[PDB]
Amino acid sequence: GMSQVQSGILPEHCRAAIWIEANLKGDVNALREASKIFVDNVATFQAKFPDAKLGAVVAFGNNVWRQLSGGEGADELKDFPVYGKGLAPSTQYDLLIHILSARHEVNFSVAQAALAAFGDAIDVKEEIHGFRWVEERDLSGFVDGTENPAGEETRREVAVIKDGVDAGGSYVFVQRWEHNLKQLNRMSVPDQEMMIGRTKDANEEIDGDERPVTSHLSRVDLKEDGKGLKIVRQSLPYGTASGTHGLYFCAYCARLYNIEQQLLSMFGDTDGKRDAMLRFTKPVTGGYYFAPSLERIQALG
Ligand code: HEM
Ligand SMILES: [Mg+2]
Repeated sequence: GMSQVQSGILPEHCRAAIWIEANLKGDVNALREASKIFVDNVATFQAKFPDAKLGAVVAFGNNVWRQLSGGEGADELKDFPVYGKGLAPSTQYDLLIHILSARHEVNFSVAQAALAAFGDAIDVKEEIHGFRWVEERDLSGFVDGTENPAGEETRREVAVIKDGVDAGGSYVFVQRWEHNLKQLNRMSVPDQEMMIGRTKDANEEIDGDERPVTSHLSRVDLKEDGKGLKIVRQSLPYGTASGTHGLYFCAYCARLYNIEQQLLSMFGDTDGKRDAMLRFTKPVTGGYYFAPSLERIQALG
């Protein structure tokens, strides 16, 4: 009589992922059997490819989750709002599928399985292939992940709802960024470091009172009476060298509150200042989703 977390929230250092964002085209009922088929497929792929260390998550937007849940629980869930009066655009969809593992080829098979399960019930809006880059750096050349919650125990504490109807579930935030690396390369390395809040090559934290309040770390390293507002990030670089490229931002949290506070901070709603990264990169999508526990995906019918 307990709850199991979906397999894709907690894994650390996976080298590849696929994110599919889609709208519900018909009766929301179609999502019931599809979701059950999908998590069964994941179990099948985990059995066939034990060395892939595969995990996946199926999550739902506010409108369809209120229908599937009958309005019970997920009290913080809402459509992703526009932040900074539009600085952060809003592209709220109905369904999010997140696949991650040590093997892109296995991820690809799982994505095909997801598409076959949901079939013509969904309208795919975005499919992004994330890849870990050299030294786990973002395409900007700064290491991404250093202060991310480490270890299953702490990641569970931060990402997984502990009790009540939603025990084992999590809130998910996805936001695709498009980097302008030409604009970045116009900046001196010291200017870039003051924009992030860490040194570039050695990845050393710059002290809070040495770095601008607009620095990324100053915007998102938030505390409430000394307790950090932590989140579990699963973000990865994506794109082509000659085309669109950037960071696919993805975070999980037991409370949507921690994510929203960081967004209000970055986009100027809190103190009128905004994240210095907007000098070379911008968000073009945005959505909030609820990732139920595995057994509730099994109580979908
Ligand atoms: C272009 C988009 C982004 C880039 C390139 C980026 C990059 C980075 C880098 C380089 C770090 C420092 C190393 C680390 O501790 O991980 C960092 C930290 C962090 N980022 Fe971001 N980030 C982006 C967007 C976001 C967004 C949208 C959020 C939250 C809403 C976020 C939340 C955080 C948090 C919580 C940390 C850890 C801060 C700390 O406690 O030290 N980031 N990011
Ligand atoms: Mg800190």
